[PDB]
Amino acid sequence: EQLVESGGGLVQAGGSLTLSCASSGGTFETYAMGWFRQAPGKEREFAAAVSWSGGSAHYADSVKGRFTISRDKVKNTVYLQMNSLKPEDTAVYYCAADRSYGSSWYHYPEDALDAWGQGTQVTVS
Amino acid sequence: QVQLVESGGGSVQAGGSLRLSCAASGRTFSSYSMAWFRQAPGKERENVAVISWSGSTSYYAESVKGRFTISRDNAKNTVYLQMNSLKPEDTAVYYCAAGPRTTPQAMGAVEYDYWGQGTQVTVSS
Amino acid sequence: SYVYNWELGQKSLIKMLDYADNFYFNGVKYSDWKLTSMLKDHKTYKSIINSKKVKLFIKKIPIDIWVEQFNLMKKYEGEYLIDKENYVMEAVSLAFLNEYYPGITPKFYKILYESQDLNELNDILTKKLENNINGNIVLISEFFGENVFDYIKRKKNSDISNEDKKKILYNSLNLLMRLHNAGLTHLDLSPDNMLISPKNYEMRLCDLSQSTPIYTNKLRHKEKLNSIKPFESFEPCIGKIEYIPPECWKIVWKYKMNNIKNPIEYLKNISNQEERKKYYYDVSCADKYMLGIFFIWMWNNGFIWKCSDPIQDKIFEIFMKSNMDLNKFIMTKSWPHELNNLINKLLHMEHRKTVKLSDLSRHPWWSSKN
Ligand SMILES: Nc1ncnc2c1ncn2[C@@H]1O[C@H](COP(=O)(O)OP(=O)(O)OP(O)(O)=S)[C@@H](O)[C@H]1O
Repeated sequence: EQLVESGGGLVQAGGSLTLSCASSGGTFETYAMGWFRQAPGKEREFAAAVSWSGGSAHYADSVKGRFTISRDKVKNTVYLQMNSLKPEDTAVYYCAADRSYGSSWYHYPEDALDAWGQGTQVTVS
Repeated sequence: QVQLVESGGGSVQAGGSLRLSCAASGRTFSSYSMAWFRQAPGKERENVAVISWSGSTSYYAESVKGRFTISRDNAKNTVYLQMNSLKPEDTAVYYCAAGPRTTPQAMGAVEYDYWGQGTQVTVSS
Repeated sequence: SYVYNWELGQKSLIKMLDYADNFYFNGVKYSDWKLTSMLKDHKTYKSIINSKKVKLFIKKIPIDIWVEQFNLMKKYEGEYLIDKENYVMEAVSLAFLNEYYPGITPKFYKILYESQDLNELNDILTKKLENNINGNIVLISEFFGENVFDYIKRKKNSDISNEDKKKILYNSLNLLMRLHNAGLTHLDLSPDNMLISPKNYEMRLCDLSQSTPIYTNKLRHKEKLNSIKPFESFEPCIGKIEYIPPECWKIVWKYKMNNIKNPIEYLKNISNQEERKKYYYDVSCADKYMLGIFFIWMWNNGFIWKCSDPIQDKIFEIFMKSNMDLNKFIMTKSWPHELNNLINKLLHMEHRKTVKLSDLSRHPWWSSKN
């Protein structure tokens, strides 16, 4: 993989967690980057994403207030700050990278996005 | 995440019709462009047909254009290849397929993601 | 008002040609410039002469690649096409635009051989190659500003203001318009190939290695016509894959699905002009389509679909399942009605065939608020 995650773990219902996803090589400089999530049984669903410029970002409806994503000025690395975490947020968060930005991410089928990460578990007690 | 099964081949006479079917078992059908290719014992592979995800666009090798037609039903998970005005040169094993791709460069070739077992079609003189 | 012709292209270039030995700029001899570097069979470099602290741009091309490309362009009277870089074209395109249409490309200063007509050149270069004496052809231009990609990165540590976006999209359409008018296509529009200045958003086009003439007096590539007509290309691999137009993809698939591995070779001996039709697109409409993608890319802050091929892109197929209409499209519905309308007239083929660039430059949206 060229997407390499970190920051997963267990948190109390209410507390916070924050995930990195770095991408080595100045190849994804034009690609957008973001986060999906998967729970046992559930299909992988969109969480958040940010433009190549790191200037524009959008969120799923269900996290629209709690989570915010950001992107380093120099390295192709993104950060998903998660607050007010609920039991319904327990899932494996998958970092993704693509040339398309926007709600195309809700429509493109899974195997279509340019690049995927391996995953990191988040559990919420 | 898809396995394919052909059916509905046989040996016909010249000018005869035949309608190949193909059951798609696995992931959602909507999420893969389909195709049909043929393999005649003597020669190398012949790409015969490709159809888009929903069915809008379809393309054909000039050796079957306006004799054969590729269609699909996404509620019943099937691809068809209606083959009419059959000729001897259409004797071959025909293979249902999934996820055709190529590069804009002409030197490349048509790679499928999946292909079922195949069905024989022989055609009298 | 002279438009791009291959006779003129060559004549333009010969005026700019010299041995690198004998070239001075300001007082500084060529040999004594410190060239800083900027896959690619060509190498680009920056440099800074001190008399006038003047910053130049240098493209260098192996004469082996030159000599081959010139023989072909001569065979096809300027109508040679490849998926990769046509250096002979870029040279003439640049020389011509400089002499007759300042202000589209950065200023062009010289073409140089480094260790009467372009044939006399090739003669020499060929004798040199026959003695394993390699060298380069050097294209020396003004260094102008910084590309759009860079511009955006720098400014943006929001994206760029809609106000700003609009100024860039406008000047770009101006450039294409003036380029087309001069008699040339681009066929590699993308943020990296458009330069911008600090001085009042003043822009230029860059590259011209994928360029074609826009007019021809030959039918496809064979029969001599009595008057000019639009130019058609059989090379669907143009610019970056993201900007490739749908009709070019249709051609790609046509070659693939009939097992045609070398177009240039296959067509060489096809006279029946009914066949030929199937492997050709209009170049000028292709340009327009690219500019369309550029617009969407600049507005969206990134592509929406990744290639314009419904076989290989579910998103594109939805674009089409709504007749390439940004207003009826799901991913652009809540964009400015007027902008969507503007873009539609660079994308859909009926519009591309009909709607002129001069008329799009006066489109209602260029005068709305914000
Ligand atoms: N005269 C110029 N002034 C400033 N920047 C330039 C100039 N010419 C080219 N560039 C930039 O330098 C890089 C390489 O130049 P070009 O080869 O002309 O363009 P290009 O389309 O990037 O082509 P290649 O073939 O990929 S190097 C690009 O980022 C251009 O934007």
